[PDB]
Amino acid sequence: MWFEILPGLAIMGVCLVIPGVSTAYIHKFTNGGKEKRVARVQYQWYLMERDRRISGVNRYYVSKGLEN
Amino acid sequence: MFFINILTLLVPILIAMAFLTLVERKILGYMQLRKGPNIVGPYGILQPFADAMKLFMKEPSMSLFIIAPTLSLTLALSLWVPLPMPHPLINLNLGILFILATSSLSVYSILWSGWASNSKYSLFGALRAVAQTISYEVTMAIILLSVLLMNGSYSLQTLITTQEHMWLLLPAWPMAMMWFISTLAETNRAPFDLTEGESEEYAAGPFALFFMAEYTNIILMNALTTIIFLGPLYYINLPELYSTNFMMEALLLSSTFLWIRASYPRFRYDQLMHLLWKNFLPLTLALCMWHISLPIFTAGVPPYM
Amino acid sequence: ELVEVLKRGVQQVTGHGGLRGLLRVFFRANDIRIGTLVGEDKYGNKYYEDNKQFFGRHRWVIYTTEMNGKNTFWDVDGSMVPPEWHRWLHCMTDDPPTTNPPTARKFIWTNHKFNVSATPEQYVPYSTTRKKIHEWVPPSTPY
Amino acid sequence: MNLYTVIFINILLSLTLILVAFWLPQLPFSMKFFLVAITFLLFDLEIALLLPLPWAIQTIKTSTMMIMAFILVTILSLGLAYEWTQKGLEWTE
Amino acid sequence: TYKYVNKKEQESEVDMKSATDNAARILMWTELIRGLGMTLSYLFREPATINYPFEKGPLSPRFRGEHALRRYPSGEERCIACKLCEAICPAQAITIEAEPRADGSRRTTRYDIDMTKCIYCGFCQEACPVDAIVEGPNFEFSTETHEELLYNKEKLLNNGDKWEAEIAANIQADYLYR
Amino acid sequence: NMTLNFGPQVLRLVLELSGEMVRKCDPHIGLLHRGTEKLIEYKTYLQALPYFDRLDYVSMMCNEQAYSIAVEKLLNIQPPPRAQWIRVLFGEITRILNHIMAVTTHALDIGAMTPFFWMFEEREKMFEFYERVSGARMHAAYIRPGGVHQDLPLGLLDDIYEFSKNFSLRIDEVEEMLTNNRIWRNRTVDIGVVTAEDALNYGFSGVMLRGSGIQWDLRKTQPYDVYDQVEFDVPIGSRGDCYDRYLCRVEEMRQSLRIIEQCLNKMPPGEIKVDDAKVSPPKRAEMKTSMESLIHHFKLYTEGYQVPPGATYTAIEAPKGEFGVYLVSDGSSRPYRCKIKAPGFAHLAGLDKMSKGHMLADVVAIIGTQDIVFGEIDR
Amino acid sequence: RAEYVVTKLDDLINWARRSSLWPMTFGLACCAVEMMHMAAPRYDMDRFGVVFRASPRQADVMIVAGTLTNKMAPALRKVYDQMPEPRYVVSMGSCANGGGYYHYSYSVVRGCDRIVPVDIYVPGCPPTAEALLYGILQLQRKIKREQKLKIWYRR
Ligand code: SF4
Ligand code: SF4
Ligand code: SF4
Repeated sequence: MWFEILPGLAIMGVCLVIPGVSTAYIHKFTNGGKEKRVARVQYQWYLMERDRRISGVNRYYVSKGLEN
Repeated sequence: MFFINILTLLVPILIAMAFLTLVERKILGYMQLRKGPNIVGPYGILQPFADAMKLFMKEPSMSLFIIAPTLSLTLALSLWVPLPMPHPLINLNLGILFILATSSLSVYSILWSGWASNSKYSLFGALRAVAQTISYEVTMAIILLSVLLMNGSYSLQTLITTQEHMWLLLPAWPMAMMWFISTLAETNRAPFDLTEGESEEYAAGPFALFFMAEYTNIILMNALTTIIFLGPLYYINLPELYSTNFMMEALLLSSTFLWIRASYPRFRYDQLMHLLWKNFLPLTLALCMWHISLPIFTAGVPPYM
Repeated sequence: ELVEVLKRGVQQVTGHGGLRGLLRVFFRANDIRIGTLVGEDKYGNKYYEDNKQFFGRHRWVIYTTEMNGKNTFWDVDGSMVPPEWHRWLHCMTDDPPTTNPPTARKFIWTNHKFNVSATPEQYVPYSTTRKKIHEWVPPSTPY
Repeated sequence: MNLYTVIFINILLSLTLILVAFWLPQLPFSMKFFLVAITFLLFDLEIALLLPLPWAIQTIKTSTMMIMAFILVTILSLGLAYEWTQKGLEWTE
Repeated sequence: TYKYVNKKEQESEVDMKSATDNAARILMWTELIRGLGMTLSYLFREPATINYPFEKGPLSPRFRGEHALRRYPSGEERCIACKLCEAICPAQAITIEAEPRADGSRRTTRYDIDMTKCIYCGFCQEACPVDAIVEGPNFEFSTETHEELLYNKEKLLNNGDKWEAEIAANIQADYLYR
Repeated sequence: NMTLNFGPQVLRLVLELSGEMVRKCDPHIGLLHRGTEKLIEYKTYLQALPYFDRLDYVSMMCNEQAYSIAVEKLLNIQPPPRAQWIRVLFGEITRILNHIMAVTTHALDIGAMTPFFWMFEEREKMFEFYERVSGARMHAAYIRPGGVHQDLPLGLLDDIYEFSKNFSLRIDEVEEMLTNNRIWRNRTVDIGVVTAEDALNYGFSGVMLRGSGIQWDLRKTQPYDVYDQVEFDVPIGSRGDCYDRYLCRVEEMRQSLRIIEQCLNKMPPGEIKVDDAKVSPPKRAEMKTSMESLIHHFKLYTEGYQVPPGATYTAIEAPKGEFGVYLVSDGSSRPYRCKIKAPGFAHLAGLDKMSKGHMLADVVAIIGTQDIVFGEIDR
Repeated sequence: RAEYVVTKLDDLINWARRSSLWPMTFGLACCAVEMMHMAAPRYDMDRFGVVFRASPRQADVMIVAGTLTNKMAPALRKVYDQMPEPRYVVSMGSCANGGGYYHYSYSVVRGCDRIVPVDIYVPGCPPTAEALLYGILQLQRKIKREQKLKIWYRR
C-alpha cells in the first residue's frame, strides 16, 4: 500500500537535507565556530579588511577582544 | 572545502531527481490504483540507474545539438547556488533576479532546437511553448516584485528573518495561488504540458538531459515556494531543523504537482493564454498596487541594511 | 491502533526462514506475505494460500531453485507450474490434489517440462506422412 | 572566483555526460505570435521601470512614489484593455 | 420515456447569493480541490495489482488456449478423421490427411494446425463427437520463431499426454452444460 | 496552407489549416480494411460470426446479436425466452463496456488518465463474466443463430449482482472528477455543435442524434427483443455539444443497470437454443445415443443450415447507432452478400462539417464524442 | 581476470536493457484492448519498469498488435527504421503473425515477419494479457542471453 513510497521519500529527504547542514558546518569549520560574515555594503567589508589587517595572521576569523 | 560543498550541492540533488522520477511513477500508480515499479530492486530503487544506463546505451548541427541541453542543465544547476539552507552557499543581493534570468534563458535552447529542425511541425510547438513560457515568467517576476516590498531588499536571507514570527501565505495568498501555477508553465508540467501532448527532435542522451533539468527546475521552484511563502523556523542553533522543515515542505509541494498531473486534463493553448491575459494579469497588477500602498497607509515600510 | 499493524509486520518478517529465507524471497518474488502451506510438488514448488486477501492474490507459489538441470534462482517462467496444481492456482477449482487427486493413468508425462523456446530440445515442424508418389529404380547393368 | 568555479564545474559535468552519451555506444506567419512577443517586451520594460521600488520606497516623497506607481500600472492596464477590445487576445483567424 | 440532461427546470435567478457561490467556485476552485480529494482517496486504498509469475489471474474451466488431442484410458487415440474440425474451422487452418492403420482400424497420418490462423474459437471441440481435440487452458506458449507454432500430430499428442491431468476434470465439470 | 498529416500518439488525417484554426479535415480511411464482406460469401452462416465479433471490436455481442436476428428473420423462427433475456443482459453489459472505453479514451487523449485505469478493473470483472460463460475473454462465440450455445453456470448471477451494487459508486466517483470540472467543460462545450436537419441528412445515428434533442431509439421503436417489457428511460440533450453527448453516455450507463436489475429479478427457467435441430445443434448426450440428431449434427457442422432466398435490413441500438445488416441469400448455406452498416462511416462524413471554424486540439474531442472504432468502419 | 568481468559487464548492461524497456504500442485493432488491459492495474506493465506508452525516437521495444494491411505497412517499416538501435519487436496476435482469420484476403500482409524481423511471437485472437506478459518475459530472457562484449573481445 501507500507505505511503499518511503524508500524514495526518505531518500530524497536526506539528499535534500545534506546540502544545508553541509554548507553550515563547513563554513563553521573554516571560520572557526562562527558563521561566514556577509557584506551587503562597503561598511562590513571595511570591518572585515580591518580585522584581516590586525589579525596578525592575515585572516579575519580571529576576534581579539581586550588583550591587544 | 569549496569543491566539497559544490559536490554536496550537486551530487545529492541528482540523486534526489532520480528518486523523484521514481516517486512520481509510484504515486501516479497508487492513484491509478496500481503499484508501480517494485521489481528491479527493493521497492524500485534501481529503475533510475537502469534508465540512465539504457539511455547512454542507445545510439543516436552538433553546435546546437550540444549547447542546448548543456545550457539548460547548467542553468538549472546554477539556480541552486544562492539558496539559503539556512546559510547559503553564495549570498547574493538580487539573488532572485539572478534566479529569474537563469530560468528564462532555457527558452534559447527550446528555440535553437526548432530553428535547427526544419520540421514546420516542430517550429509549431516550439513557438507555442516558448510563448506560454515567456508569458508566465512575466507574472512569475511580478509576483516577487509585489511581495518583496515586505522586505526592502532583493536578497534571499532577509526572507527568513522576516518570516521569523509569521509566514508569508496568510497574506499574499492571492499570489501563492498563482506562483503555485506559473511554476506549472515554465516547467511545462500539467495542466500545461501540451508541449509534450501534441506530437506528430530529442535523442536519448539529450532527452535525458532535458528531463534532468525539467525535474531539477521542479524541485527548485518548489523550494523557492517553501522559502518565500512558507517561511521555515530559523532558530539559529538549529540550521539542521531549518533544512529539515524545508525538506518536508519541498516534498509536499513536489507531491502536489503529482496529485495534479494525475487528476486534471490539459489546457487548450488558446484557453491557456486567455487564462493568463484575462484573469491573472489584471489581478496581478492590482495586487501589486495593493502591496505598494500597504506600506504607505501602514507604517510597515521595511529597511535596507 | 497502529501497534497491531506493526506486530503483523514483524511476524510477517519472521515467518520466513529467518533473514536468509526472507532475503531469498524478498529478492526473488517481491513479496513477504505470510500464509498457510497446503501442498508441495516433487520439484520444490511450494504453494501457499491466504483466504483473507482479495481475489487472484489469495493463492500464490514459490518456485524451485533448480528445475530439470537448470539454475532458476533468478530465471523464472510461469510455465513451471505442473497441471494438477495449475488448475487450482488459476482459480478453476477449490480442492487441491491432496483432497482431490487426479486419475492415476499411464502414458502421462511424469517429468514436466519448462518452456522450450530456443533450447536445444525445442520443437520444429515436419510431415507425419510417407511419400505420396513412388518412382522407378533403374537397373544396374548395361543392357 | 567562486561563481566561476561553480559554473565551470556545472558545464564540465554536463559535457562529461554528453561525451558519455556519444562514446558509450562504441512556414507562413501568424501575426498573433509577433503581437504576443511585442506584449512581452512592452511588459518587460515596465518591469525594468518598476523593480526599484524596494529602494524608492524608503525615500521621503511617498506622495510621489505612490502616485507614479499607480500611474504606470493604470496606463499599462489601459493599453492592455485597448488591445483586448481591439482583439489582440482572441487567437481566432 | 425520454428525459432531459443539461437543462435547468426553469430560468435561473440573479440572486447575489447565487452570484457569490459562482464567484467563489470560479476563484478558489472548490471542484478542482474535490477532484484532488478523490485522487487522495484512491491513493490511500489497496491496489488490485498482482505478481504474475507468482500469482495468476482467475478463469473458468471453459478456457480456450493451447490445443490438445486426447486418448482413451486404454492409450488409444480418439481422432478417427471425421474432418468436422476441418470443415468448420472458420480459418481453414487445420490440414488433415487420413489413412488406414495396419491393424485395420481408421486413423490419421497428418493432423496439422497453424496457431497463427487459429482464432481460438471452440468450434472444433464442439464438433468433435468424441471430445478428442479440446482447446486447453495453457496460454503460455509464446515463442521466438514462426515455426514453433505450426503444431502437428505429435506435438498435439504430447500436449495431451501432458495436460490430460487437468482437461479430464475441466470437462467432467463442463460437459453437462453443453 | 500548412496542410499536414496526423496519426497516432489508424487515424490518418490530412488537415488543411489556416494559421492555428482549421479550414478542412480530410480523413484517409482504409488502413484497417481486410476483406470481411469478400470472405463471408466464401463461408457458411456459422463460421461468419467471428467477423461480426471482430467488427466494432469493443462490444462484439450487440453485433453477434444483429447477425443472429438477421438470420432468424430469414429463417422465420424465434429463440426462447431465456435466450432473449440473456441476450439483453449481455447487450447491456456491452453498452457499458463501449461507453466506458469511449469516455476514458476521450479523457486520455485529452490527458486525464486516472479514470481509465480506475474503470478498467470493473472492465476486467466483465471479462471474468465473459470467461465464465463463453470461454474466452472478449471475442466470445456465445450468441448464435437459433438462440445461444450453452446455459449459464451456477455462479454468475450473484457476481453480476455484486458488481452492479458498486458500478454506480464508481460512476459517481468519476463524475465528481469530470462532470463539473471547468477544464472539461471548456474542452467540450460549444464543440461539435450540430443541427438536427443536417444530422438526419448526413445519416448520424444514436447519440449524435439524441444529443441534439431528437427522440430516436431503436429499442423503444422497432423493438427487436423483449426490450418492450422492461423500463428504461432514454436521455437527450438540448444544446448538441460534446458535453451533452458525454452526459448522455453516462446516463445510459446508469439506465443499463436499471435494466439489468429487472433482467435478473425476472430471468425465467427454460432452454437456450430453439429445439429445431435442423438449425441449432443438439445436446451431446442425444447426439451420441440417437441417430437423427447425429445426422443433423454432421450436416450443421459441414454444410451450414440451408437458408431460403430472401433479403433483410436489420438494426440495433449498439453503443453508437444503426448497426445494420443487408444480408442477401440464395437457397444455400453460403450467402451472396453481407453488407454491414457501421455509423463511424457517416460520423466521418460529418466530421468535415463539425470541424469548420474550430481549433486544432478540438478534432480530438470531436472524435472522442464520435467514439470512432475503425474495425466497423473499414469493413 | 578480463573475460570474467567482461561477461559480468555484459550481464549488467543487459540488466539495463532488460529493465528499462519502453514500447511503441503500434496497436491497429482488437489486439489493442488487451495491451490496455495489461497496462491496467491488475497486471501493471509499469511494475517491471515498462512504461505505458512513449514515442518511437526514445523507445526500445515495438509491440505490433492487429491486422497489418498494405496501406499501414509502409508506415510501419518507416517507424522500425526510424527507431534507434537496438530495436526489439513483439508480434501480438494471429492477425499479425499469420494474418489470422484474414490470411487468405487480398489486402493483408500474411505475417508481419515479412515486413519486419521478429524476436518474439505471441498467439491469440485475442491473447490473454497474462500470455502477453509471458511473451515479454521470454523477451527479457532473450536479452539476458546475449554476449555482445564477449563476441567483440574475441572478434
Ligand atoms: S478453435 Fe476454432 S479456429 Fe481454432 S482450430 Fe478449432 S475450429 Fe479452428
Ligand atoms: S473433429 Fe475430432 S475426430 Fe473428427 S477429424 Fe477433427 S480431431 Fe479428428
Ligand atoms: S488476432 Fe483477433 S483479437 Fe487480434 S487483432 Fe486479429 S481479430 Fe483482433
